[PDB]
Amino acid sequence: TADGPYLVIVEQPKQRGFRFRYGCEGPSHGGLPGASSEKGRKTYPTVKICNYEGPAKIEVDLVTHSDPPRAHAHSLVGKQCSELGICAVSVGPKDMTAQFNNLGVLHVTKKNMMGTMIQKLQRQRLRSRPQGLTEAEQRELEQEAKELKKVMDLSIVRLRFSAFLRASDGSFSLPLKPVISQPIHDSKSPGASNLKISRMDKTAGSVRGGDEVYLLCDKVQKDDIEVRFYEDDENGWQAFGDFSPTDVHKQYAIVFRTPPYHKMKIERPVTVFLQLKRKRGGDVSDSKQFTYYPLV
Amino acid sequence: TADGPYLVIVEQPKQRGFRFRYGCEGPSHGGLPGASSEKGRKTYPTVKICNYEGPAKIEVDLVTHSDPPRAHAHSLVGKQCSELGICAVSVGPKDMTAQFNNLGVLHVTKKNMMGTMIQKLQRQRLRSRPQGLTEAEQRELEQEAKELKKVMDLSIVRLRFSAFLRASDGSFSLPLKPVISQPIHDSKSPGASNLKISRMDKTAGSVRGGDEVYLLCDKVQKDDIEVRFYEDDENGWQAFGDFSPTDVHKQYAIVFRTPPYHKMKIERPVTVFLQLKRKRGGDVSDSKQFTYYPLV
DNA sequence: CAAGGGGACTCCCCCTT
DNA sequence: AAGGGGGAGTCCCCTTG
Repeated sequence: TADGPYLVIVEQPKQRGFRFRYGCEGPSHGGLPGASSEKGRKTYPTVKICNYEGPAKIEVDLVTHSDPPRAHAHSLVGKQCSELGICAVSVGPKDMTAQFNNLGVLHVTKKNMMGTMIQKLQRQRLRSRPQGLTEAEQRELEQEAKELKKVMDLSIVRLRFSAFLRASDGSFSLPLKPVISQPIHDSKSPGASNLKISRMDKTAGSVRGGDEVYLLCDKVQKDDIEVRFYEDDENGWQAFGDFSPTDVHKQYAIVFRTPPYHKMKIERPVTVFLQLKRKRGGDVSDSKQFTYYPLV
Repeated sequence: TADGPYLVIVEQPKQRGFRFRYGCEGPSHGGLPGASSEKGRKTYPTVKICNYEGPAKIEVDLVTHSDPPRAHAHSLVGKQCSELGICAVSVGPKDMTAQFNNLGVLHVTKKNMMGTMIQKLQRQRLRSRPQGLTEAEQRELEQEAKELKKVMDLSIVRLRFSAFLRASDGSFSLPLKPVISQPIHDSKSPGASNLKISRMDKTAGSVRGGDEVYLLCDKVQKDDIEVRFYEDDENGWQAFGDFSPTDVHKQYAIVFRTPPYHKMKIERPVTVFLQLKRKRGGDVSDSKQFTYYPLV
């Protein structure tokens, strides 16, 4: 069961909106916010130790998106942080919640990746033999690095919180179970981010369809994009906008013809939803309302 | 025109649509077309020697956009061309026209600009002293390069045709006047492309204006773009679209409200033009028609 | 391949406060 | 400067023939 002391993520990071920064760009470009942040009501990743009150140390580090949680080529930078990418905070005996309001992600160069990665692999399995390392092991350490650089997603990271309860000594030597956050996408990384409908020229139509709408959106590859018109309650009607890739303008607009509603001769207007859908994927835009009107 | 023999550009290069290629990208990415090219009917830069029939040699090279024509950091690459960027063709005594259907522009790196530059300058003022060069002159040769690299536009080039009449010897040793073409813009270079109206949602209105139009365009700068609605008669009637920069969507759409026509209570619809205008500049889109209708 | 095109990786900036 | 953002280089790739 839960019974023993455990860490819990009180407020997860934003899965979508964060830009990873390269070494060149700067260290002061803004902190990884919470999933609940708004331009004014800002929130930061928070975690809490439950089933214990007292002095404690929580540390965060970047791990892979892969279930087997291996350390990431990327490093966390900030006021609280080590050079190895490890951020450490102290919870007072009163307040067992730790906020991380200044977390940045240093984006490793593909020319950098292996050296930066063996450095980490060293630091990590050098306490396993603290005097030195064998060439045999250093050959095989480079072997992990290589096989990891071939599969490693540099667009997606996960925060890993490792909580440590300070003992009687003064030593923060007791471990808790490590808690991994949900994935974090690089917003300035290849597409597949948050589909957005900025505005559309019409929000209404006849039940017949064929009415041409100009839809302004965030970047949508002609390849992977549709215009899904659906009702959710009513056993899920679904139909699509009538557009050729030529009709998707510089990946920021769609000129499409509305589809007909499933049931003609409706006595009165029927409100439906439309949304962007990646057919290749399954992601969706924030859906807007559309009204279908009756005939003559 | 000069009585003596002279070159004339029969068909100029396309001022607008050509991409300059970097060394990495490839050598086979398409030839600099004529100002008259279409996707069916393709045309290439052509020049002719007039006021002479016989064997002759025409060579093309890239010169600065600056009126005093200096050799450009960029080089011409192709089937006909030298490593120094100089393309050479031979006109037989019958046909005194030279077509250049395979001209590419190698785009120099900013890290390689000075070296590539001193190389064409050595080549150029090494025939002025063909045994060697003085360090003093090589100090001052580097001085030309430096002062040129400060002011050189790497987005704009001009073709320079140098025609040479073969003499009795067999030597193509007689010069004609060199003819410089109109400027050639890098299409994949910063801003300053052709304002284009892709499509608009409405082409019509009431004389009253205030009708909202969604216009899809090529990239425009939010601050320094406008929507000029004008009548061709030098009466000048001109007015503008109504929109905030917020209304210019990801620089590829404009949502604006039509202006009122100058003269209300017309009894017949009046056709006007609208166009994009850079107010900062004076560059215009290809203008589309708009119809103003009467009231109630 | 030729003849086009489009879209990442690293970096370099600018507006706002 | 802290806390956002878009732009620009050079490159590394895709359409159709």
